[PDB]
Amino acid sequence: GVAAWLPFARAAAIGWMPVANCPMPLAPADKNKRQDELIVLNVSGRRFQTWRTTLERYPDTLLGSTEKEFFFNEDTKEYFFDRDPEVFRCVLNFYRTGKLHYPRYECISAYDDELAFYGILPEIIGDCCYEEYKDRKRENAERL
Amino acid sequence: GVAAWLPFARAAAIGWMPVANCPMPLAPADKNKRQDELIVLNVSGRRFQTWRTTLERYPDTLLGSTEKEFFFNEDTKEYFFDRDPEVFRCVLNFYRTGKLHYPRYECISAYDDELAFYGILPEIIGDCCYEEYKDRKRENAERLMLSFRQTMWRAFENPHTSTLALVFYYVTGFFIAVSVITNVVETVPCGTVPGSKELPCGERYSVAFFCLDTACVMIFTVEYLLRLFAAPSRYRFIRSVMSIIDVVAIMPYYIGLVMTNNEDVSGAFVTLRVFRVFRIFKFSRHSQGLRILGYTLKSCASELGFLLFSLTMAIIIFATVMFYAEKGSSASKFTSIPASFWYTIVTMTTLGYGDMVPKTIAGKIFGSICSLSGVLVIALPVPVIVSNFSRIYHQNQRADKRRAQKKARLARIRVAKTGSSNAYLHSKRNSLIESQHHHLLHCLEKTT
Amino acid sequence: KGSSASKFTSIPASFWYTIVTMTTLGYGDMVPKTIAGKIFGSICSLSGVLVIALPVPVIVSNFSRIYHQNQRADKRRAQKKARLARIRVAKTGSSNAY
Amino acid sequence: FAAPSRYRFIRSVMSIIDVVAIMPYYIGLVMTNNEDVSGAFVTLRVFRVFRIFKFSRHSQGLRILGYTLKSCASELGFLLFSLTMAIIIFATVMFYAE
Amino acid sequence: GLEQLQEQTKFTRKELQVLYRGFKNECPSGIVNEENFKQIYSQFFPQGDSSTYATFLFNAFDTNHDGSVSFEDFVAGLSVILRGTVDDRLNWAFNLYDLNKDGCITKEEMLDIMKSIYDMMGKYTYPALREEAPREHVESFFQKMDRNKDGVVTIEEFIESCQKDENIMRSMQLFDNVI
Repeated sequence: GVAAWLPFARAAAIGWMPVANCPMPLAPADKNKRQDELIVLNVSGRRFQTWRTTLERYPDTLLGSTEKEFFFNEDTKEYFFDRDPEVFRCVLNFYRTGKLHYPRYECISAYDDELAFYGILPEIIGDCCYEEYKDRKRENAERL
Repeated sequence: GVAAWLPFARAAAIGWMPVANCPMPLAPADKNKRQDELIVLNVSGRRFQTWRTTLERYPDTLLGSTEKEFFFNEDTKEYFFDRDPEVFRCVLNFYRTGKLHYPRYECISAYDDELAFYGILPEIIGDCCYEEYKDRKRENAERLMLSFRQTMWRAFENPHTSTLALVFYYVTGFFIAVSVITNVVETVPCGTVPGSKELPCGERYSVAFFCLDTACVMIFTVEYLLRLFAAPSRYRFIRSVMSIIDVVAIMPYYIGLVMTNNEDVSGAFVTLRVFRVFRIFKFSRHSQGLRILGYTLKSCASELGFLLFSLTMAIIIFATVMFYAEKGSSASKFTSIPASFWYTIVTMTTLGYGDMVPKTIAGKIFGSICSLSGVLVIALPVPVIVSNFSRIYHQNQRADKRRAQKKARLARIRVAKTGSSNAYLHSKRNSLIESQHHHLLHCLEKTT
Repeated sequence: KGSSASKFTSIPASFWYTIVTMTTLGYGDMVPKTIAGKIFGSICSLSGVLVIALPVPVIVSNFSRIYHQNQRADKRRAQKKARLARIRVAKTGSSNAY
Repeated sequence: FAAPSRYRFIRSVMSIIDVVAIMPYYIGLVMTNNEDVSGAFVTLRVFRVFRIFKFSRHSQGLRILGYTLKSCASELGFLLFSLTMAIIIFATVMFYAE
Repeated sequence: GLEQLQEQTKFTRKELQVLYRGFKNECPSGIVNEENFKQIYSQFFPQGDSSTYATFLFNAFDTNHDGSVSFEDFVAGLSVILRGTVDDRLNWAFNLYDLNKDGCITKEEMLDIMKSIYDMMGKYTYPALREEAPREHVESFFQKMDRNKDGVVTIEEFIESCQKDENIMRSMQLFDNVI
């Protein structure tokens, strides 16, 4: 999540080097690094777009993993998901900020289906809108 | 904001030039000017588009400033914001019209976060939809909001800490009960005693009850002193209501035995015995409902004030009318306007004891109107009181439940941080980002 | 306590009056005759009204809620058979197409 | 003397209340016991209580009460009508049965 | 502005855009108060306590003595560390160590910073944990970097003494490779 202040932490590590009278400082961990690029998520014709460093913030889900390579087209350079394009927005905004919201106008069953597809768990819904999620899910359960 | 009528104002300035007999008119302020163009805001893949003169209407925000040049790409000619594309529409429509709206279906926290990002302040939300913004924000806020002395202060203010606290609580909630039952029973006239006068049990077995209430009041005063010794702010405690209750429940016995029948007139000890019932309020510590009742009686005191006022007004009105309509009768008990208060308060509450009933046509008509009037003037505060009670109860419920789940998410977060530290220790025993973080930690390992 | 033929002979014997006054019943076989008795009976009546008015909304709301819950439960159990009929009709149609 | 529209003021309700609260004393002392029969001064003393409505200027709740009594007069009309109807019905039945 | 920052700092324009997007993403326009700074560090140092050292260098980055750090405060400090000369990095380090900014470091001033860095290792260190051992580290430092012999190191005292070493000079070129 916090990866854009890592240069700042490395620069802050300057305070230790003069007091590092211990002989050896560790050799740097430099590897091949490539810039951020805009990747294009083509969800049901609707085109979302984001830095890939945004999606690599949660590597235990469909979009942060290599599972999404099952949905890539090398000829069009886009990921195509044949899913609902109105709930994918909440997933993308979870990847961006860090809190998962619940649109009050959405059917609870469609929301649960999309969360199950993308690998998100309903347990990490933000506290801002989590009582109403539980309300609607309770009502849906007792109705079905 | 108003910049498209500026040519019109310049053209209107023609009226001054002939009357500008003042010699010099100021030279024009002509500078390099370039046309409006459509600029393309690429918000999360969704392309918005607008004249840049639309965005330069508010130059104290992110889009009206030069700050947005941090988001420009010269190779694609577009501004890219990696933000939510559904709240950006409200920001753009604020730049266009001039009023900022609030989509009723949007989470208030996401809305506030986007407004904070773009430099807009929630204070300029249009009046059209601003009460509901405040409603949702209030609801969101309220939804998201020593080993000897302080340990016993933690035990007192939370009886469910240890089983020692549970036993102490269940034994202080027993002498209250036994004292209440004793004060009730001491008046029961029992025992025929065919040899002497018929007396109540309380004065027949005088010392038997002296033992009981002395034990009770000693326990009460010692537990009060313990509350005092554990009170961190020993002046905030004295000002509390339960402190007053305990003081006024214990003192009717001290004041009682200091001025015992060595100097006694019967018209002054019944007051000391009436006050002895106020120790039944000590159950406030044991039942949450009895505390919610006080909280709701205090939350809606503005309604009880009007209740008392309208009630006494209606009482005076109907007592006057009933007295003058019923004054002259055979054995009329409506002897006075104060004496007609009784009837009226017995009629407005739909009690109807029947010891005072009218006997004239006017008396009957006005009693019949008094009953309905009392019904309607007492029916006003009851919905408010019961609604406040249920509201506060369901508020406390959700408060405790949220305080429960907060610990769950704290557990989640420090579990995650433990997992990260274990991942570091694992990589030390031999993913393109954690490499540099682990290297930073390794550089720190200079410390030894 | 002190009156001509006072029927308030005891604090238990005064329970009757109070429960007859808090419920707005008012039989009238026990009525106060002193100014303090009248004042406190007049306060007792309103106090009883307000302390009995607390559980009634909860009880009636729960009753209506459970009734309208059973209604919808039976209606949904009705339509479930309809959709099961739909599905095995469709599968019969597929077998007939084969 | 401060009323801008001194005819809109007279037509107001508080003006009527003040007039009918003050006049039971004027009308009272003009026709004092120089000419008096006991059946006519109790009416002048009953009207003397209507000055308690002068508290309308002081308590906002007492004005909201009038505003809501005027806003829902269509319901009070039906209340009076249905009450009279039921009273007549049940009084007839009870009289003939008793 | 993007251009005044293009000229004030040794950074390029794309490197300024990346840093600004990250910075504002982590703290949008409520730029930073001294408490959120420490909460941002807290993500990089598990197994330890970093609040004291965070507070120590928050005032180093706060060029003016306002209550907050802006983006120019952030980026000028990053440039003077990641792109400046070795002398500039050493001046930044010394000004961090010297607390009252008088020009001289006494044993208390650097003792505080040594305790602060030691607190970051956390609860358990694999070898022993002492207090006179941080005192010994302060002693070894004052040994290596002082000719005054008055228990006080100064700006030139630290500059000329910190240059002659070898391993720390190979260390202070770590900040040039990855940026």
